[PDB]
Amino acid sequence: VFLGFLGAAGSTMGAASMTLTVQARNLLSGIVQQQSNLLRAPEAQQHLLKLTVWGIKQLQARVLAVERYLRDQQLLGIWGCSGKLICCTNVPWNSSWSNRNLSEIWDNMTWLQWDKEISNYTQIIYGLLEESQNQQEKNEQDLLALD
Amino acid sequence: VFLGFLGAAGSTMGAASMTLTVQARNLLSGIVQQQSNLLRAPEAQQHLLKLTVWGIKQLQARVLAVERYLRDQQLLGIWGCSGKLICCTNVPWNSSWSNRNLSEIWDNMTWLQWDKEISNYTQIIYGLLEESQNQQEKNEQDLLALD
Amino acid sequence: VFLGFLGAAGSTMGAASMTLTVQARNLLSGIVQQQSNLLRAPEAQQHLLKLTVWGIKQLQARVLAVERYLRDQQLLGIWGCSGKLICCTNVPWNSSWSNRNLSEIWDNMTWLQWDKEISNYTQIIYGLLEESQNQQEKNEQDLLALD
Amino acid sequence: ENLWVTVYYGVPVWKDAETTLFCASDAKAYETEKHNIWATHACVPTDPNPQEIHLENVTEEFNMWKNNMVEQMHTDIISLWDQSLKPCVKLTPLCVTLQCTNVTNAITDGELKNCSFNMTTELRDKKQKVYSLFYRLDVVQINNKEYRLINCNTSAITMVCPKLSFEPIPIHYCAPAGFAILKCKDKKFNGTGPCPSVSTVQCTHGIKPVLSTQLLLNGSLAEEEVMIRSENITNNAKNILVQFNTPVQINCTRPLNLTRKSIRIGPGQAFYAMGDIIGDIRQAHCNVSKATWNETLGKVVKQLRKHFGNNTIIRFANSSGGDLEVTTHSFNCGGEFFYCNTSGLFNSTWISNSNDSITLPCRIKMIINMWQRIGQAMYAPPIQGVIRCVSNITGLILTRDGGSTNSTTETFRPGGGDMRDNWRSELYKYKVVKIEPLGVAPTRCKRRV
Amino acid sequence: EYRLINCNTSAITMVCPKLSFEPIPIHYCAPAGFAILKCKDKKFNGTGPCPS
Ligand SMILES: *[C@@H]1O[C@H](CO)[C@@H](O[C@@H]2O[C@H](CO)[C@@H](O[C@@H]3O[C@H](CO)[C@@H](O)[C@H](O[C@H]4O[C@H](CO)[C@@H](O)[C@H](O)[C@@H]4O)[C@@H]3O)[C@H](O)[C@H]2NC(C)=O)[C@H](O)[C@H]1NC(C)=O
Ligand SMILES: *[C@@H]1O[C@H](CO)[C@@H](O[C@@H]2O[C@H](CO)[C@@H](O[C@@H]3O[C@H](CO)[C@@H](O)[C@H](O)[C@@H]3O)[C@H](O)[C@H]2NC(C)=O)[C@H](O)[C@H]1NC(C)=O
Ligand SMILES: *[C@@H]1O[C@H](CO)[C@@H](O[C@@H]2O[C@H](CO)[C@@H](O[C@@H]3O[C@H](CO)[C@@H](O)[C@H](O)[C@@H]3O)[C@H](O)[C@H]2NC(C)=O)[C@H](O)[C@H]1NC(C)=O
Ligand SMILES: *[C@@H]1O[C@H](CO)[C@@H](O[C@@H]2O[C@H](CO)[C@@H](O)[C@H](O)[C@H]2NC(C)=O)[C@H](O)[C@H]1NC(C)=O
Ligand SMILES: *[C@@H]1O[C@H](CO)[C@@H](O[C@@H]2O[C@H](CO)[C@@H](O)[C@H](O)[C@H]2NC(C)=O)[C@H](O)[C@H]1NC(C)=O
Ligand SMILES: *[C@@H]1O[C@H](CO)[C@@H](O[C@@H]2O[C@H](CO)[C@@H](O)[C@H](O)[C@H]2NC(C)=O)[C@H](O)[C@H]1NC(C)=O
Ligand SMILES: *[C@@H]1O[C@H](CO)[C@@H](O[C@@H]2O[C@H](CO)[C@@H](O)[C@H](O)[C@H]2NC(C)=O)[C@H](O)[C@H]1NC(C)=O
Ligand SMILES: *[C@@H]1O[C@H](CO)[C@@H](O[C@@H]2O[C@H](CO)[C@@H](O)[C@H](O)[C@H]2NC(C)=O)[C@H](O)[C@H]1NC(C)=O
Ligand SMILES: *[C@@H]1O[C@H](CO)[C@@H](O[C@@H]2O[C@H](CO)[C@@H](O)[C@H](O)[C@H]2NC(C)=O)[C@H](O)[C@H]1NC(C)=O
Ligand SMILES: *[C@@H]1O[C@H](CO)[C@@H](O[C@@H]2O[C@H](CO)[C@@H](O)[C@H](O)[C@H]2NC(C)=O)[C@H](O)[C@H]1NC(C)=O
Ligand SMILES: *[C@@H]1O[C@H](CO)[C@@H](O[C@@H]2O[C@H](CO)[C@@H](O)[C@H](O)[C@H]2NC(C)=O)[C@H](O)[C@H]1NC(C)=O
Ligand SMILES: *[C@@H]1O[C@H](CO)[C@@H](O[C@@H]2O[C@H](CO)[C@@H](O)[C@H](O)[C@H]2NC(C)=O)[C@H](O)[C@H]1NC(C)=O
Ligand SMILES: *[C@@H]1O[C@H](CO)[C@@H](O[C@@H]2O[C@H](CO)[C@@H](O)[C@H](O)[C@H]2NC(C)=O)[C@H](O)[C@H]1NC(C)=O
Ligand SMILES: *[C@@H]1O[C@H](CO)[C@@H](O)[C@H](O)[C@H]1NC(C)=O
Ligand SMILES: *[C@@H]1O[C@H](CO)[C@@H](O)[C@H](O)[C@H]1NC(C)=O
Ligand SMILES: *[C@@H]1O[C@H](CO)[C@@H](O)[C@H](O)[C@H]1NC(C)=O
Ligand SMILES: *[C@@H]1O[C@H](CO)[C@@H](O)[C@H](O)[C@H]1NC(C)=O
Ligand SMILES: *[C@@H]1O[C@H](CO)[C@@H](O)[C@H](O)[C@H]1NC(C)=O
Ligand SMILES: *[C@@H]1O[C@H](CO)[C@@H](O)[C@H](O)[C@H]1NC(C)=O
Ligand SMILES: *[C@@H]1O[C@H](CO)[C@@H](O)[C@H](O)[C@H]1NC(C)=O
Ligand SMILES: *[C@@H]1O[C@H](CO)[C@@H](O)[C@H](O)[C@H]1NC(C)=O
Ligand SMILES: *[C@@H]1O[C@H](CO)[C@@H](O)[C@H](O)[C@H]1NC(C)=O
Ligand SMILES: *[C@@H]1O[C@H](CO)[C@@H](O)[C@H](O)[C@H]1NC(C)=O
Ligand SMILES: *[C@@H]1O[C@H](CO)[C@@H](O)[C@H](O)[C@H]1NC(C)=O
Ligand SMILES: *[C@@H]1O[C@H](CO)[C@@H](O)[C@H](O)[C@H]1NC(C)=O
Repeated sequence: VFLGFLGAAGSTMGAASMTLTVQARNLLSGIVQQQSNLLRAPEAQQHLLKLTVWGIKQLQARVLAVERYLRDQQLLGIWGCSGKLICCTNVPWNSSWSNRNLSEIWDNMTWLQWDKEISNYTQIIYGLLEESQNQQEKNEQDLLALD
Repeated sequence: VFLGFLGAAGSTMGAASMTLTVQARNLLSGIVQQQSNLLRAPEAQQHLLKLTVWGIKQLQARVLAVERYLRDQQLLGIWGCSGKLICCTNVPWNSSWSNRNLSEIWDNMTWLQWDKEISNYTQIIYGLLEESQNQQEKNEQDLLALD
Repeated sequence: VFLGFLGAAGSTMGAASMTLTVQARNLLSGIVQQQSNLLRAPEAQQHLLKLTVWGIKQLQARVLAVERYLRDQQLLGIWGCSGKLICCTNVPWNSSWSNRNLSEIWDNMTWLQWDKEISNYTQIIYGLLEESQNQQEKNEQDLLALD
Repeated sequence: ENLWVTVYYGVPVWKDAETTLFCASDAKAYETEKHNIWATHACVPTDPNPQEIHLENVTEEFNMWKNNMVEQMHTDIISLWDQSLKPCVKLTPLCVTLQCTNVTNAITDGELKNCSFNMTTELRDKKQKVYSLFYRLDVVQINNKEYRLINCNTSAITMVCPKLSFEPIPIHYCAPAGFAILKCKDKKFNGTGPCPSVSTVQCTHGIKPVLSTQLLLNGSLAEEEVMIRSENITNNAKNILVQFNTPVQINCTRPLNLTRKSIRIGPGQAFYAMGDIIGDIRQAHCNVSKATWNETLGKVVKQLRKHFGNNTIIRFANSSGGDLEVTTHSFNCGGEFFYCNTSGLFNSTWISNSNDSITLPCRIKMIINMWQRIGQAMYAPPIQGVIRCVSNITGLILTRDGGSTNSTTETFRPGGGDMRDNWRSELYKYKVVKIEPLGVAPTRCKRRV
Repeated sequence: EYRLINCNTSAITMVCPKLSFEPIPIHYCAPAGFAILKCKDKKFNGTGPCPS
């Protein structure tokens, strides 16, 4: 079931992982409400300057929405999994990062309070993702070619 | 043989499926005729305002060409096939959508008149593509991992 | 080891192929120094025109950096290898293109002087890449499906 | 049959669309060339190699009477003039009382008037007597005698800058990415319905923007015969577009010689006026050859009769009223604005069976109001020296009278004032289309689990 | 009787009083896809190869 944009914000990590295509298409293709910026046929002079001063403020939010989108899509290409909305990266979950056990996480926690606990360690979890992919692409695949 | 942009518009579905890279690169990289917008060294005042009023109308067609391109490239990532100019999606062709049989389609029909018949059902054909991929990514692949 | 942006410009082709993610993320996500273009809260009139004349010159370098990036990322999708920072394209190295033997290239040459020798033949090396992929995607994969 | 959807990207299909195109003018160095209002800060240098990829088997429906390229060309033309004339000097001091008189001592039929007025020196507290030579169309009477300009009530007469240049320069209309323009090549295309020969074009040919009435100058020719072209032919209020296959030449001149004064207005802003008649007073006129004009009407009558009847009588009358913009033939040549009397061309009957040129008298005025906007007016500075022009006539704009009588005698008159007939007669063979790349088709492929 | 030096040709625009003209260090930066290279050779007369 699709509840609309952000509808699974209060559900569990287990029950909100059904709805990942909603916050992806409304992260870019909610811009269909902004393509009206090709306005109606304007009249003569007298506020020809007001037409372009407010034209940039409409276009900074168009360009800024695009070039914050690509750098988070590219980062999945560094880790080895581009395109896929679910990928698996083969990096061992160090037990100093977090806690309990696998099963009280997906059943009675939400993603918001989960993001709080693991935000403190996110720059070191992103550090091992670009290292277990580089070891595979330049070492393993060119060795399993010739051998 | 490459006849140029849209040259296979009158050919068959069989003979025009040779030319798919032409309408893809000229959907974006025909913008090389617009990068001249970094103009020649302008003179002094007297029409400094005309330089920026016509600057936005050049840049709305640059930005609008980019952000209509990404949302049709992303949609292939929802269906499970990103990058590929030909993918196959494993959804059964319901025989209420269309007609004859497989062989009068690729030999004596064009894509334009084919698009007419199937345009009425395109939002329900796009509906099953995002469902036969979600069943594979979250159910099958995480079960074939642990089993 | 990561020496920063372009740090491996004087190293060998062998020792500088460790650092490919550096010139990729700083080809786009060096724009984080340009997102300051959402400026401080401006005052009243008296240079309201200067605020938008210099606004376009900031935004042409934002848009031009984006739409030169996508057409070089798309070109990897034509060759059959999208996402991967290292792919292998199965096109035989014609011995009229270049020279010595495989082993004086990766050990005592840099990429800059290597790019000089092979720049004269780059449009014909790019010609065979889109032909050894088209033969695989439309011919081989639809034959190995039904057989 | 059990089949499975496959997905194709890059498939050559279209939908009709509406968008805003690129100005795209031609360009050179122009290191000493004066800023030119038609291009400059609007256009970008032109792709030097258009490729006309001829399509096979494609048959598309065009319509020149609902096109948007004509409807936005008329909007850009107003916006190109209205953005160039922001910096230009206003002629607000010249709304004063003029002590004028005749120029000649013996009246035969006068044209110029010789005036006198006050004008500020450098220091703006001292006043001096200055004169000028205004045409009589641009001067009206208040009550020895005392005159004034034609529009001191409502309008601010903005003097067109002297560093400007208005001139036909070919604009190429281009489509940005994701859009394409289609060109008809059928030689019998009357303007509607299917065109069995279509080819995609990057950018159209270079049309030369010339603003004229009743006659189409420096246009594009036909291919085999004369092409008569209208919307609802039996409707009176519709204009009739005529297009020639061979050009009809014209020769125009202003045979009196003039110089320029330099009466200043303010610090850094001067004003140009007419100073002296160095020579002799002569009327400006235009020549059309007679044997070429009488044969070019031999074709327009021939293919009017396929729309009305063989045994009919076809006559040409001249006009029935209006302003100078629609009773006469307007130009824009050499920097001045000519309004020639064309009651000598459109005057003949047709009954179904060397070097002598037709002279056309011609008026001149220098305070014009184009598109008749409320309270706005322009001013053209005088040109030093005599003016010479050569042009071709490629087409007419007729109109049909048609009351309810029983006679077998049609009468066709030239028509004027709507600029959309100048542009719709040139961009008739085009249509903009959209390119939709995704498509679906049944096959036997099966993702392989 | 005197007058100013340029009443013939020029419009003398009074510089606003709320203004301030003053040397303030401008840093020239390159946008993405571009880079700036700095020589560090101490004998660089202005042309030719810079080995550092
Ligand atoms: C229909 O098309 C014809 C064919 O092009 C066109 O005739 C052209 O008219 C222009 C008018 O500007 C001519 O250009 C002038 O030609 C003379 C020839 O001696 C030159 O002296 C001119 O140079 C002056 O240009 C400016 C005028 O003040 C000055 O700034 C400059 O310093 C020079 O003094 C100028 O080049 C052009 O030559 C003709 N073309 C031909 C082939 O003769 C006609 O105008 C078009 N019809 C209409 C109504 O526009
Ligand atoms: C410009 O050319 C087009 C096509 O060459 C002309 O369109 C044609 O208009 C006639 C009008 O009588 C159509 O004929 C009518 O067809 C209907 C059925 O469609 C029928 O009921 C009538 O009895 C009559 O036969 C004709 O079909 C149509 N052509 C096409 C291909 O559809 C158009 O009239 C031309 N314009 C002018 C001003 O002449
Ligand atoms: C600034 O420094 C540069 C390099 O340090 C100087 O360039 C040098 O210019 C001399 C000019 O005589 C060159 O010598 C000549 O070489 C040619 C062959 O290239 C030869 O035919 C002549 O007989 C002569 O030997 C010298 O090669 C060149 N240096 C390099 C490295 O190429 C330059 O002159 C200096 N500027 C000033 C104003 O001194
Ligand atoms: C228009 O499309 C047809 C496809 O029906 C193209 O191919 C022709 O097809 C017919 C029937 O299959 C054959 O009889 C012809 O011999 C085919 N043409 C050739 C050249 O072999 C046809 O080529 C297309 N039109 C053009 C002008 O190329
Ligand atoms: C200057 O020329 C004009 C134009 O011909 C003369 O205008 C005449 O004005 C009177 C005044 O009512 C009219 O009755 C005449 O019909 C006008 N035309 C002619 C030909 O006389 C005017 O007379 C001339 N100036 C002087 C001082 O005589
Ligand atoms: C227009 O009128 C002015 C004066 O109103 C004429 O200028 C005079 O010309 C005579 C030549 O015989 C000189 O002696 C005077 O000094 C001139 N006056 C001024 C104020 O300069 C001018 O000639 C007239 N123009 C025409 C074409 O008749
Ligand atoms: C400005 O407008 C007035 C009003 O039309 C003009 O004066 C004349 O006024 C009477 C009565 O109002 C009208 O019957 C006349 O037709 C008017 N004359 C003209 C020539 O329009 C006055 O002349 C106008 N001034 C200008 C410079 O056009
Ligand atoms: C129009 O008048 C000007 C003068 O105002 C004429 O230019 C003169 O031409 C003669 C003959 O070549 C030269 O001796 C003079 O030096 C010129 N005077 C200037 C100020 O340049 C011009 O020739 C006239 N035009 C015509 C067609 O007669
Ligand atoms: C318009 O003017 C041109 C000159 O610019 C005329 O062309 C000349 O015509 C005569 C007579 O036929 C020839 O002897 C000349 O050789 C022509 N000049 C050139 C340069 O070829 C033309 O005849 C005029 N047209 C009209 C209708 O009067
Ligand atoms: C051509 O148009 C002119 C005016 O545009 C007509 O001229 C009028 O002719 C009548 C004679 O029937 C005169 O009484 C009027 O005074 C004229 N009008 C003007 C303003 O002078 C003329 O009738 C038209 N037709 C022909 C064949 O010349
Ligand atoms: C346009 O030209 C025609 C002639 O070519 C003008 O008609 C003349 O009008 C005057 C006014 O009464 C008469 O004296 C002439 O006899 C007419 N000529 C002919 C041949 O009949 C016409 O008036 C001009 N247009 C305008 C607006 O004046
Ligand atoms: C105006 O018409 C003339 C006559 O067509 C054009 O001049 C050239 O005339 C020769 C006749 O010997 C033709 O063969 C050429 O095709 C004509 N054109 C060119 C470009 O040489 C003249 O070009 C026309 N004016 C315009 C602006 O096109
Ligand atoms: C404005 O320009 C005039 C012209 O140069 C100046 O007046 C003097 O004019 C004579 C003859 O034209 C020259 O020989 C003198 O050199 C001029 N004097 C000067 C000081 O240039 C006039 O002084 C100028 N006014 C201003 C305010 O600069
Ligand atoms: C887990 O994390 C701690 C601190 O973040 C680190 O010291 C340790 O090496 C990590 N790895 C293990 C225990 O395997
Ligand atoms: C997980 O840990 C909690 C508390 O640390 C414990 O109560 C539970 O038995 C553990 N095992 C599970 C959920 O299998
Ligand atoms: C986050 O980091 C800070 C700094 O070390 C630390 O004090 C805090 O306890 C951390 N919180 C969690 C939930 O790890
Ligand atoms: C085919 O389509 C019809 C209507 O679109 C639908 O009712 C039916 O369930 C579909 N599937 C079949 C017949 O398998
Ligand atoms: C496909 O259907 C058409 C008409 O429905 C029939 O003529 C033909 O024999 C069928 N089979 C094929 C093309 O194998
Ligand atoms: C398209 O849908 C409309 C609305 O149901 C229907 O009337 C029409 O027949 C359909 N056309 C095709 C070709 O399926
Ligand atoms: C190698 O290149 C040359 C020239 O570029 C070409 O003639 C030849 O066919 C190529 N292939 C070979 C020798 O296999
Ligand atoms: C490669 O070629 C060079 C010179 O052409 C030669 O000296 C060397 O022995 C060759 N073989 C290698 C490096 O295995
Ligand atoms: C590059 O191409 C030019 C033109 O053929 C040729 O003269 C030159 O020798 C070539 N250089 C190399 C290194 O192949
Ligand atoms: C033009 O030529 C035709 C046929 O030679 C002739 O009847 C007519 O009188 C001529 N003149 C005019 C003005 O039509
Ligand atoms: C009118 O003339 C044309 C010329 O060929 C002819 O085809 C047509 O039948 C004629 N019409 C009448 C009503 O005579
Ligand atoms: C109009 O036609 C008549 C009759 O042919 C002719 O006498 C008259 O001169 C023409 N008018 C003009 C202005 O040439």
